[PDB]
Amino acid sequence: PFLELDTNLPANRVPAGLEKRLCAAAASILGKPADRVNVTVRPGLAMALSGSTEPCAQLSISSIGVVSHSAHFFEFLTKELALGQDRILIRFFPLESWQIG
Amino acid sequence: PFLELDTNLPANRVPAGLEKRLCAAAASILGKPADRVNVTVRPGLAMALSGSTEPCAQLSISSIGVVGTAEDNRSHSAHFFEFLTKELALGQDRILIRFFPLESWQIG
Amino acid sequence: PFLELDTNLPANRVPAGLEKRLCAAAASILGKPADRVNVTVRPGLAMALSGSTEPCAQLSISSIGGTAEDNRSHSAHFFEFLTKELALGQDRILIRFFPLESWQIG
Ligand code: NA
Repeated sequence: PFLELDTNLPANRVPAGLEKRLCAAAASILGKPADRVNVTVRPGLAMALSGSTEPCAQLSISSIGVVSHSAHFFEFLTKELALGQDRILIRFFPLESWQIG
Repeated sequence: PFLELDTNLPANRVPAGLEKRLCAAAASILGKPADRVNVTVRPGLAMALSGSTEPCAQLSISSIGVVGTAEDNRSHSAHFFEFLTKELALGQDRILIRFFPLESWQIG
Repeated sequence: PFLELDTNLPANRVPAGLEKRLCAAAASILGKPADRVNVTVRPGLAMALSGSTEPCAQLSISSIGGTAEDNRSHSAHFFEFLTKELALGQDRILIRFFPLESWQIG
C-alpha cells in the first residue's frame, strides 16, 4: 500500500520518525507486512481544510483492489500530531497490478 | 472538493491567503459549499511544464459528481484559469489543470 | 505525459537541473515530444519505502489516452535514469502508472 500525508504543520514541528511509525501502524491496520507499506509525508504546505487554514492533515491510501480503517488512522494521527478528528480527511484509492513498477 | 496546486514559485512569491481565496473561488465554480472545499498548495518545487522550467503551476481538482465530462470540465477550467492567472501573475500557457472524479466510497 | 517525483533526499542533494534532464529522458523513453512532457520534483520529504527510511524516490507517470512489454521497457529505462541521477539502488525506487483521458484536461 501507498500512504501520502500532506500537512500544513511546519517541518520543524512534526515528530521525528513520524513516517516510520505511520508505516508500522498502517501495516497493522491494513494487515500487511511493514516492508510492503510505503509512506510519504509532505510537511510545511499551505492548506485549507473544510475552508479553514487551522492546522490539518490529508491522508491518502492506495492499494490494489477496494479497501473501520478510518477510525484506526484517526486514532493514530490525532495522537501523533495533536490534531482533532475534524482537522483530518482520509481518501482511499484503488489500484490495478498493471500500475505497479 | 479537493484542490492540489504544485508550483515552482518560491513560497515568498505565492500571495498570502491564496489557499483561502482559492477555497471561495472553487466553491462558486463547482457549486459546492465552502466548508466542503479543501485546498493544498505546494510551493518551491522543481518543475518543467511543456518542456520549460519557467514559473508555472499545476492544479488537480477532485470531487464527487461534478468533474466527470468534457462539457463540465471545459466550463470549470475557464473560471479556474482566470482566477489563477490573476493571483499568480502567470500566463495561461504556464498553467495545466487536471480533473479527477471521485467515487462516494473513497471518502473515509 | 505528467511525471511526479517524490524523494526524501534534501533539495541540496538533488542534482541541479534534474527536472530538465528527466523531461528530456521521458520524451525519449515514452516517445513523446518534449513540449508535451511535464515534470514535478518534490524533494526534502519524509519517506518510508519498503519499510526503510533510507534515501528513496517514488515516480508517478500519467499519460493521456500501453502493452505489458511497453510499460516493462519504460519502467526499466526510468530505473536506469533515476539510479544514475540520484545514486540510489533499484530497491529504493518505486514507479506507478496512472491512466488519463483527454476529457480530464482543462
Ligand atoms: Na460529473
